[PDB]
Amino acid sequence: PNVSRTIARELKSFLLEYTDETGRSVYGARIRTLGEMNSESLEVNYRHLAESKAILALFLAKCPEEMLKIFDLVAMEATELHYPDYARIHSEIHVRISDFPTIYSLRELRESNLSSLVRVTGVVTRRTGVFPQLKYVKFNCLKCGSILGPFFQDSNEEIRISFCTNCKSKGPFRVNGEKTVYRNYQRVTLQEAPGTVPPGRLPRHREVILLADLVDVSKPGEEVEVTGIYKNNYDGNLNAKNGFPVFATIIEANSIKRREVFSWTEEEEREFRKISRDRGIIDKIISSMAPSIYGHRDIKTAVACSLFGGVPKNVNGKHSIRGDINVLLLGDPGTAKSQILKYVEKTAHRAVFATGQGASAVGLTASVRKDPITKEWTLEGGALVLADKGVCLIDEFDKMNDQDRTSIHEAMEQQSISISKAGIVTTLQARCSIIAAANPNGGRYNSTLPLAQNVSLTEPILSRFDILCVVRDLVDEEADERLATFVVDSHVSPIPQELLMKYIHYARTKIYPKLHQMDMDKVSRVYADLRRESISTGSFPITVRHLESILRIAESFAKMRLSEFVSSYDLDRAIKVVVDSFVDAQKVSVRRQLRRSFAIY
Amino acid sequence: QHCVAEVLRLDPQSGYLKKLTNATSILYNTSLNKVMLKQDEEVARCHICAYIASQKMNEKHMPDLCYPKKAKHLMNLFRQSLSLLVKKYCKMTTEEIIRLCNDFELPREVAYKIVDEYNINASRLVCPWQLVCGLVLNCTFIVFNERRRKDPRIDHFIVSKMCSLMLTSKVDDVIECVKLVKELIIGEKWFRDLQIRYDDFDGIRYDEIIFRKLGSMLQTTNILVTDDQYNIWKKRIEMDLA
Amino acid sequence: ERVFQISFFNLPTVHRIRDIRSEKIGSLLSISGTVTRTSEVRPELYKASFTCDMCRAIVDNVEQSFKYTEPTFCPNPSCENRAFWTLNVTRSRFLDWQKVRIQENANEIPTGSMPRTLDVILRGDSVERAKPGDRCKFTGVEIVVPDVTQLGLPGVKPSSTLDTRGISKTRSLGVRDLTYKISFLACHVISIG
Amino acid sequence: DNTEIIKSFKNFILEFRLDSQFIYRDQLRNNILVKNYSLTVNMEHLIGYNEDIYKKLSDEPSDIIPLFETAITQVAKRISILSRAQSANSLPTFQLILNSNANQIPLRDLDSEHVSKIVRLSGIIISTSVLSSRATYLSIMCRNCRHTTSITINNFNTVSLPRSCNCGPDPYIIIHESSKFIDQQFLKLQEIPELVPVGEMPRNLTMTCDRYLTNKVIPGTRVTIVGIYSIYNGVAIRTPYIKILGIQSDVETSSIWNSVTMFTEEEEEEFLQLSRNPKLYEILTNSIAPSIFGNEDIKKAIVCLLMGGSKKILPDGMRLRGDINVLLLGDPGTAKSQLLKFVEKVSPIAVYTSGKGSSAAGLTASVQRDPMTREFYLEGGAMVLADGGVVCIDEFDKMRDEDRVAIHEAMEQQTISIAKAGITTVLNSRT
Ligand SMILES: Nc1ncnc2c1ncn2[C@@H]1O[C@H](COP(=O)(O)OP(=O)(O)O)[C@@H](O)[C@H]1O
Ligand SMILES: Nc1ncnc2c1ncn2[C@@H]1O[C@H](COP(=O)(O)OP(=O)(O)O)[C@@H](O)[C@H]1O
Ligand SMILES: [Zn+2]
Ligand SMILES: [Zn+2]
Ligand SMILES: [Zn+2]
Repeated sequence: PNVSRTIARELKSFLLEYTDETGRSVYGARIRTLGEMNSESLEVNYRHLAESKAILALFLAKCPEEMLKIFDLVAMEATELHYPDYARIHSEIHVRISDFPTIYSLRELRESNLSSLVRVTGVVTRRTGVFPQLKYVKFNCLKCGSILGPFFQDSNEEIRISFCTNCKSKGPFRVNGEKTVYRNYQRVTLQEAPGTVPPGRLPRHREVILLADLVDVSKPGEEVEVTGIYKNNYDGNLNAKNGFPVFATIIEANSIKRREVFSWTEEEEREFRKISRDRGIIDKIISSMAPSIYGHRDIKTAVACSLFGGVPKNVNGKHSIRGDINVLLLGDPGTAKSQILKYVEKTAHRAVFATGQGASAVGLTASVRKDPITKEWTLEGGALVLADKGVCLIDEFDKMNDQDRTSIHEAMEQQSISISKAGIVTTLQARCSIIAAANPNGGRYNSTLPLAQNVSLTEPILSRFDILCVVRDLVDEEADERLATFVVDSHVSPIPQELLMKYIHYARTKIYPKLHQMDMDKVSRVYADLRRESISTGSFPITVRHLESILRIAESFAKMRLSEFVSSYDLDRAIKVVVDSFVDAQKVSVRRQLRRSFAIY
Repeated sequence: QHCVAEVLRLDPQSGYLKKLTNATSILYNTSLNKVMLKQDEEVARCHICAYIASQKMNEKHMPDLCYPKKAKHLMNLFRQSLSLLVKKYCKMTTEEIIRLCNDFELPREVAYKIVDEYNINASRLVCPWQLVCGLVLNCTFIVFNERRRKDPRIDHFIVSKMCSLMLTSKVDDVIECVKLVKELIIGEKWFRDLQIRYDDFDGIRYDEIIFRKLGSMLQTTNILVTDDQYNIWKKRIEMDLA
Repeated sequence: ERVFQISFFNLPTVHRIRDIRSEKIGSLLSISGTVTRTSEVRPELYKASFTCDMCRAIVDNVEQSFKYTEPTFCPNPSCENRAFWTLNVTRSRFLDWQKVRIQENANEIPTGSMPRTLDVILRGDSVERAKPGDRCKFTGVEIVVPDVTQLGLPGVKPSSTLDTRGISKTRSLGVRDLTYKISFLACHVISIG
Repeated sequence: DNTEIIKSFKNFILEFRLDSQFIYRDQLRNNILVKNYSLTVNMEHLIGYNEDIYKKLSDEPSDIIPLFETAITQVAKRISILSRAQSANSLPTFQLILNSNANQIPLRDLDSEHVSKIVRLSGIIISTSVLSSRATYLSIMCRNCRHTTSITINNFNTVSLPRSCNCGPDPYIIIHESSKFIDQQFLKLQEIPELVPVGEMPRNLTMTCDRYLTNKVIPGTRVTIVGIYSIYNGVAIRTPYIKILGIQSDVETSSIWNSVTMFTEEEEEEFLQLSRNPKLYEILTNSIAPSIFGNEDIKKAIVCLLMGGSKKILPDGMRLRGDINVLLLGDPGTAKSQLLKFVEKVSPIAVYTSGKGSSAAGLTASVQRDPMTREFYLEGGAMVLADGGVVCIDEFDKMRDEDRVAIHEAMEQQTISIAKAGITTVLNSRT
């Protein structure tokens, strides 16, 4: 229809003198921000102009791929009027829509709805490529050493020319890829939400195309709402169609979202410092660490020391000291063991939830792995590798073979991996914090034997663990009175974890608290005292490993408090943690150590 | 919008431009709206649209708007849906000699002046190639004096190009084609304007030739060379160690 | 603005897949079986326009079941070659489509036997009444479709070829091989069991 | 124009100086002696000297580069003739090599914009495929006309053979004995695994190089490179890649057994001063472990170990192990691990491993086959990567029998042998 004159003038009048509340020309802000940010897109809420007039939407529905025409050029006109030379820089502008009420599933699509506005739901998976494709074409002719003029490209065909400006010759033509201009084209898979598939039925799938410089705005495992158009695909080679002559379908999406980038602001570090320097945040940190279970505080504190990490240093590039902290839990499966580690995955930064065989993200190692797309060799690494600065979780540590154990051994030993396979030799940075778990032999821990004797683990990687916490059956009545009540209530002071993770993000970057050698020979005094007192009544000794680990814990608590340097009355906390970690890790013979080593309390 | 303006402002190669762009936009919109006008390569979908846009608004100029097989087809479909001197007594047109003058990339005012000369004095002719060739050669010599002066090689190259374009091996005839037209066109006011503009006056400046011919010895015959020449030449041997 | 569907249900007789022969072609016949798969809804070619390759003359007719390739008649017959044509997408009508895979039922199987299966196709608004992993009672007609999977098999193979006797002086033989399977169609289905 | 640019560029060659000394002039003079026909260039040096080339080379690099090539050729011709007149026919174009440190941009942040411009980035290397060749100057004869011609290609290692010099189409045969060619290779790249999303696999990209920019890199060597986002061949789509125009690599990543053997002269004086000092042994014993206590007896052995010993070859082939073998034995603490951790830092070319072989690290020759053509190639080994070097081990207790046999034989002859189905090997350990 040639109603384009009235349509254009009326939609431009809408764009210009739109007013909804307080005479608010909302789109002026949109356009001026577009000009400021050199943006290639602008959005228009469907609801308000639909309310004003609906035959706009009627003519859009009849042919929206044609309705786009007046809108893009009107956007260009508005952009030029307020931003001269924007036409010189940005060749063309695309548009976006929002607030469309019609709802279609991924299986509800019917022929009566195609070639009209379509709004779907699903999850983006199997993202592939940000490939370029043409939008302006010029050529390199052979019969004449000249070129072609600019030419916009349609949405559904290639281009090929047989004439020439000099003459009517169909000379060989080639595109000048070295001078043309391109845009963004993507192929994206889209699948229905498994959380609402009705009983018995299966979830269908589709395919999606993403354009308008909006590529790489999605990641697998996200709920999306793409609103756009719908049509078929005449991709040639269609004369070999057996059965009935039926064609596929593909969507062209305009609007994209991710609902259904953490950073610190000035007031946010102001409050961080305000609370850090005020009266021992540590008690509240342990209170708000993980409310998943009421549980117990000792391993919460151990893992709290694990979170923040310490401070690495070297004596002039030699004799390195590990800054990050390690942990290792163990106990009967009857209690919570695989809960708080997943909570830590959810709460921390650049954390990973890997596992052994079965229901695992990666095999905890690095290998020359294939890719489904065009056979792409890649060097993936275990969850340890991804968290070279961060932490890496594990559960069911016992369930490993030789090589997947030697890998974690190498990690905790030299903070570096090595590969000597497939014509490639390399090392990486494996300075990750480790968390793990395991299952004691027989369920119960067998209180009447030492650790290595009880569990069949090996010592060389067992040594690295500054903390080896353990619990057993808690048989008292109060255990029931608390745990059963809490669990049943699950179906009947602490600070937000968002603020906690933003705090750790703020802490790992700025503060590197020092420690002055003021009264620090007490370290040597107490170390020698307890190193003799170990032989006095026990079998196994205590080594300078624990000394260095207590120093790491001291600096970790310095970071935790966010104080300028070490505080004397927190070395007490660190020493007590290591002491009472060693207490439970021995035979009943250690019962004398209970009374003897309490002076350093 | 970029390509639309590119093609619309290709017509030269007040309200006209604005009304024409609006007409082209809405005409293309109407042609693409229905499913009745398909199999149409955009490669050339902004030519007769522009023709009918010119036809519509107020005024229409037949020439240089269609400037082919499918042109008429689309028009109907849309309008229903809605040597070189021995040759004797040769003929010429505007664009033939415009091309011959435009192979040098000379401006359009000079070409228009030559065309006016032709259409005024092409009645008693024997061979228009001679007059047009002389005209364009004496335009080149007058406008390109600077680069010819700084590079005496041009003289031979230009003469070879205009000897090969007219398919001849002898050149004294070209020399005649230059001097005769110089004799004929020697006293016209527009020629005067061109002379004062491009300051050839036989290839030498006015302020020098007056003293050259008046009978003085202060006339600057530049057997010597300018100071800046020496200043810029010194650099060549400054780096002679390499 | 008018497209129709029909169905016939509550037939008296039931035929298993093994109880179907070559004398029930194009004949209404009730079957019952099982489902093991579904397929993708893809709008099918009910009607579709074309255009002359030398003008805008549109034809809004369609050759629907098979032989979906070429119409002939042109409104302005003045054409050097009126044999072939062009196509169009918008001046057309479409209707839903769906494919499933039907399967034998356990309570009616013979000895030394696999659940012999075959493919059945749906149409129209009756779609969405299929279901994986269930027994159903189909009803329709014995549609058949081309295939080549049956090559390399014994016996002689039929082959089509246009005649060249009676008219003369006019692979040049244009020989097309024909060998067909026996699929099925469904006007109406119900969930049995 | 183009000649104003070519002159503004050629002035940069001979009329540029810093630290009161010519740099590129004498660099070219030395290169011509080396017979290199190339150079090195820093684009930071060009911003201050002249701004008439930076803002236009940024956006039209392919358009401006060949001009610089020809300018370099002209300078080369002048200096060649002048040098021949000074002391004591075929001078092809010189490749231009440059680098930069302005910034780095990751593959993730790329887009379909700034295509054909110049960009900077980082990554890791994988592929060393093949020395695929291209043509630069090849001669032609027509089969019927016997009409000789010639063709030369410049940078795109655009036009095809002539379609007509009756002879018909395709009238040309290609000579080889009088042609010329260069080498190139298809190189890959992929982002740093530590800076990636938690879930998805990484993405790689392909590149190409030319005569003297080849063979510079071996996989694993982290490199930063700068190139042009060029294109060649859904509905209508062309593949993206990058063309190399400048490569910088770490001086020496993971130890290369082909290391430096010609030291400078300025160090020799202090080397000999330390040699002639009578306190050498005490200095070494004091400094081999500055942050460590006691065990002077133990530390007094590492100095003997590192310097190897008496290599002695007899006319029977029974060589004596030039080096020595050591074994700590101790309880936790006592620095039994810290010394081993440190020793790699000091050692020039040596490897460190745990017991049983580390993650994807065969303690000895773990040979397998080729991903392409399924052929036999020796893969590697912790006992041969460090050929002519020391090896550090921990947790010597938990060995596999097969793993221990080979290392146990190395500890006495230092020559492993593998004689599996098809491959027969004598690969020297010497460690
Ligand atoms: N104190 C508790 N409060 C709530 N749930 C608990 C508690 N202790 C155990 N559970 C439940 O019991 C399960 C114990 O599993 P777990 O022993 O961690 O398995 P695995 O040993 O294989 O990791 C957890 O998934 C958790 O939901
Ligand atoms: N003899 C020593 N001198 C100085 N520091 C030591 C010594 N022994 C151990 N340490 C310290 O104790 C920690 C453990 O070192 P080491 O004994 O080498 O490993 P392990 O304790 O596993 O045997 C290291 O951080 C190291 O700094
Ligand atoms: Zn041509
Ligand atoms: Zn016709
Ligand atoms: Zn020939």
